[PDB]
Amino acid sequence: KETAAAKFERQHMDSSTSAASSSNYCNQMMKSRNLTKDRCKPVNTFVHESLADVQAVCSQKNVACKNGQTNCYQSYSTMSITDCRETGSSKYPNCAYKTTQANKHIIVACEGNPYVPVHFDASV
Ligand SMILES: Nc1ccn([C@@H]2O[C@H](CO)[C@@H](OP(=O)(O)O)[C@H]2O)c(=O)n1
Repeated sequence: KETAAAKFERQHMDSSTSAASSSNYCNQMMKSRNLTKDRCKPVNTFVHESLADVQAVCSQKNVACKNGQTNCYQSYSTMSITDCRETGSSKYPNCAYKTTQANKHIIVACEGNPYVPVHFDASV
């Protein structure tokens, strides 16, 4: 019965690789972090930075969330990210994903004590 913090870590942290090497990256990770479970999640980002590097973003540039909440934060620097997106071919439980590897800034929603990332709002 996962915390919000632990859930974000399971969804979004990939500190083990520096980048998506393969086109297959999304397919394996989405399945592997248990995200194709009941359904094919349409979009999920994975962050190839340290967990402390991503926790620090909660203290960077404060922006609106796309929900117009005001507890989101843009990283000052770019970061290695893998964007995973369902193709139109895709058919649950046979989820298929297009892998895009980029260096982008991330925007996260933080909460709690400690104030850590609980949502992945977007990358820019
Ligand atoms: N750019 C984006 C946009 C959405 N998402 C995923 O899609 C969801 C929004 O519907 C996110 O939920 P969380 O912010 O709870 O992680 C997230 O896990 C993402 O991972 N990257």
